[PDB]
This record gives sequence, C-alpha cells and structure tokens, in this order.
Amino acid sequence: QFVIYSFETSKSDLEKDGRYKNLDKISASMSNPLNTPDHQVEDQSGFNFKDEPRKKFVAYEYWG
Amino acid sequence: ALQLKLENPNAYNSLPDDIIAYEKVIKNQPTVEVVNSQNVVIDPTCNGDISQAQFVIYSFETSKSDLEKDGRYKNLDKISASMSNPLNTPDHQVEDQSGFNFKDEPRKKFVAYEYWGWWDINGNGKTVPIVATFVGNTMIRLEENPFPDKKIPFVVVPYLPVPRSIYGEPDGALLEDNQKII
Amino acid sequence: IISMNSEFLSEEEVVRVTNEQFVTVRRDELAGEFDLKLSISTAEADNQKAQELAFMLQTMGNSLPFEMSQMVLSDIARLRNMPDLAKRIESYQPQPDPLAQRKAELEIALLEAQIAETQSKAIENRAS
Amino acid sequence: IISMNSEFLSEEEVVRVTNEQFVTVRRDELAGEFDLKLSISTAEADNQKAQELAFMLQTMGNSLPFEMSQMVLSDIARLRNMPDLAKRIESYQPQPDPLAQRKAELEIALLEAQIAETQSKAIENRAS
Repeated sequence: QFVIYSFETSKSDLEKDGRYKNLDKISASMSNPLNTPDHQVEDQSGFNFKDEPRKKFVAYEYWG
Repeated sequence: ALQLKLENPNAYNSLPDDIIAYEKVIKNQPTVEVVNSQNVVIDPTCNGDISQAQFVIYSFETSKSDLEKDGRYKNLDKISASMSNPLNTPDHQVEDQSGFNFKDEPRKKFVAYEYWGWWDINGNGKTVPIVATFVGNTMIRLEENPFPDKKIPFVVVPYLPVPRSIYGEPDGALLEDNQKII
Repeated sequence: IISMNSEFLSEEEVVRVTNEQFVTVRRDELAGEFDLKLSISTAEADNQKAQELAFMLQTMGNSLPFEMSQMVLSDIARLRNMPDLAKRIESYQPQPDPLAQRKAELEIALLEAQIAETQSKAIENRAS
Repeated sequence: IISMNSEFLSEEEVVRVTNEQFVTVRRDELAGEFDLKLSISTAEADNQKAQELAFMLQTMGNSLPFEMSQMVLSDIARLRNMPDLAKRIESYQPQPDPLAQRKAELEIALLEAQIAETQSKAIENRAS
C-alpha cells in the first residue's frame, strides 16, 4: 500500500529537477542529515556544506 | 602524388615541401597516475557513488615552472612557494622523508590544491561543475570543467566492496588475528 | 581518455597515428558513448575472436559474395598483428575477364544464329 | 635505441645492414612512436606467429589472388631465418602464357565465325 524512502538531498538538486514546489519554506534547518534519528547517514563525522545551494538535508518520498 | 596524399598521408608528409606545393604544441597527451589516498579528500556524503560526489580535493606537489609551462594559471607572482612547503604542510604526505628541495626558484617544489567539485557560480540555486586550484591562501586557477564529460577525473576502485561506501577493504582486514597467532 | 581525445586531438595527429581517413564525431555530444564498446584486450579474448571469425568464414562459404569474405580475412589479418596483409586483402578489387564476357556474348549470338537457321530450314522444308 | 638510430645513423649505414631501400622518417617527430610496435622476440612468439601465418594461408586458399599468398609465404620464410628464399618468393612475378591468350582470341574469333556462318545458312535457306 505504501513505501516510504528517506533519502538525503540538497536544494540545488531540487532546483535542477524543477518539479518541486514550496522550496523557499524548506530552510534545510531543522531537516539536518546528522539531525534526524530516523535517516541513517553513512557519514559519521557529520560533514555539511556551509553554502546554501549545497547544504544536505533529509527528505522523504511516499510511493504509495 | 596527390593520390599519395589521399591514400598514404604518412608517405605524403615525407615528401619535400616543394613537391607538396607561431605557437608550437610541444606536448599534448593524457596523464594517468595513481595517487596517494592520503592526498585525496572525497565528499563524505557521496554514499558510495563517485558520480554523486559533490567535491573531491587533491593536494599534489608541483613547481613554479610547471605552472608557467601550463600557462592557464594566474596570480603566479603572489605564490612565493614560501610558506607552501612540501615538508611544510601537515596534510600533504610527501614520499621524500629526507626533505630535499631545489635551491633555484624555477624548480622549487611547493604544495598545491585542486578542487574538482560542484558549485553555484551563476547565483541562481543550481550547481555546475567547476575547477579550483589554490596555493596557500591565493587561488591560481578557477574555471568550469574543461573535459567534455564534465565529470571528476578520479576513478576509485574498491578491492573488497563495502555497500553504501566508496572505500574498499584489503584482504588484511580478516587476517590480523591469524597473523598474530601464527 | 577517449572522450578527451575527440576534443584535444587535432585531425593531423589522429591521422598521423592511424594513417587513414579521420572519422569525425558530432559536436554537442560525448564521443564513444553510443557507438563504441571499450573493454580489456586479453590473449584469450583475441583467440576467441579469431576462432569466431574463422567459424563465420567457414559458415559463409561460397554462398555469399567474396566481398564479405574479404572483410573477414582482413579482420583476421589485422587482429593477428599483420596489418599490411589486411590492407592488401582490403585493397584487392576483383575484375572480370573481358575474354570470358566476350565468349558469353558470342555464345548467345551463336545460339540466336542457330535458332534463325532452324527457322529458315523449316521454311525451306515447307517450300520444298 | 630506435629513436636515436633515426638521427645518428646515416642512410649508407642502414642500407649496409638491411641491403634494401632506406625508409625515411619525418623531420620534427619521434621515430617509431606511432607506426612501430616493439616487443620481446621469444621462441613461442615466433611459433605462434608462424602458426597464425599458416592458418591465414590456408584460409585464403585459391579465392584471393596469389599475390597475397606471395606475401604470406615470404613472411613465413623470413620469420624462419630463411631470407634468401623469401626474397625469391617476393621477386617472382608470374607472367601469362602468350599461347593461351592467343588460343582464347582464336576461339572467340571462331565463335563469331560460326555465328556468321549460321546467319548465312539461314539466309540461304530463305532464298531456297
């Protein structure tokens, strides 16, 4: 009935795709990679980009 | 002799110039070299996919004459190669140990950096592949990818694959205890 | 390397290596992504390629025109590090013997002559 | 050694060794970088080269012109340290027999003569 995928993406990727709306109210802050206790980031160290167009945040896909 | 020109260019070019009737490219060839894994910093977030690597930083050791010969480097005067020293940066791992260095300026070896990654250069949200080369605090090269494929020129091949990761695993990861017991 | 060699290498350098006509790739597209298949050249791979080429050459036999046999033989010679022999097998264009064609034409003319002679003989028989 | 031998060796010294026409390399380019492939000559490599040359010679058979068979035979003879036999197989130029060509021409002439004779016979039959 439903499959939920929690991938990690940046804002520039969503802008390049073009089929995403409400991009301004995302902020990528909170949504943080080493910030959600559900998504398992394979980074450990917790590296993240300082520039806004490359910051990595956690998204969710509902394929159901 | 014209038929020789269409059919056998190698023999045609050997004819005298009379019978046939500037900037010279000294060197033009690909450069493939396996690099030290200590001098490469691949994006921690690239989840085992060099293709989706946001940035790869390579810290190679070069001289001023090489940069002058390449010709596509700017701000060469404010490099100094002093500080930037081979046995001078705690990040680059020079395989020299003794710390040999040339006294003459056109051959002194200093440490550089290459940034083969994506960036938002147009100020519109979307990222494009760029190339950045900087020594110390000054940037000497900054441009988009000159390669037709617009991809990072670093091929990472793991020995024993680790899922959702870019680095491999040698056979010695399973034989430490066996070696110790033997 | 292949993708970079279609943009940084001029025609005068590729022809210098291959000594053949310089094939040109499209402008706004990657080189060798679609119509090329690069792999590792091993001795066993070359042996299998030669054995398959020989099997194909046996399979065609005399049924197919000799032009494709030329292609197969040239490929076999070029694969076995004998390029000069391949360029010959390729450059060889077979030409018909004019005497044989003349003989065939004369035979056809003679056959029509016999037909006419037989018709005239029948007419003479009726008159007789 | 090859690169240095195209600049420090004169033609009178290369011809002294090879006893053939001196091939000339371009001026502002390295010798043997493009059109040469140097390796190590082992007994097994020579045996495989001879076995591949013999296989090619079998493959061409009588379908291809005998000129390429001359090249293959000369290569086989030269590879097996028999250079004199190779220079013969190369220098041999086959010549057609004038008598056979004369016979073919006379046969064509005779065929046209029979065609004309049959036509005349038909005309005579009509007249009769």
